[PDB]
Amino acid sequence: GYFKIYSKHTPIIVREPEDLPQGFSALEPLVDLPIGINITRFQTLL
Amino acid sequence: QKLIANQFNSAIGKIQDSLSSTASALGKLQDVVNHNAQALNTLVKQLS
Amino acid sequence: KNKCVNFNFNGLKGTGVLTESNKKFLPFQQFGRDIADTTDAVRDPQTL
Ligand SMILES: *[C@@H]1O[C@H](CO)[C@@H](O)[C@H](O)[C@H]1NC(C)=O
Repeated sequence: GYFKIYSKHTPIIVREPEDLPQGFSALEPLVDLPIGINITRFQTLL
Repeated sequence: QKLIANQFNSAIGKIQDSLSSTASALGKLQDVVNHNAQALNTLVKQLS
Repeated sequence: KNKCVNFNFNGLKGTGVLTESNKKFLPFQQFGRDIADTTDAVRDPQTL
């Protein structure tokens, strides 16, 4: 059914496109919306 | 007499050294508590 | 508070003493189960 979203904001320091850092971070849910939508693809928006 | 007494004292003083070290000397007493805790943990974990 | 009372929190039943929490709950969750499916803390629906 519904569409769940998990996220966490964290300030880091890294080479700016490269080497996604180490460590651990738990992603907390923010908003759940009760839709009945079938999703097969998704398109990012820059 | 003094040699036997000194050997007995040196063997008794090494018992506390051999018991406080190696971290697994009292395994036969720890395993009973581990089994009695594992059974009580399994009895609650099968209620779900 | 501080009394054995029957409750009904959003469908689930149970019997217990509904005292204070003294907890550190994150605001996205409701239940507070410790080991098994027993309910330690359940959030209020009006006062939250
Ligand atoms: C109704 O529920 C809301 C929960 O957001 C609570 O803030 C409010 O005080 C409640 N009102 C009454 C009259 O219980």
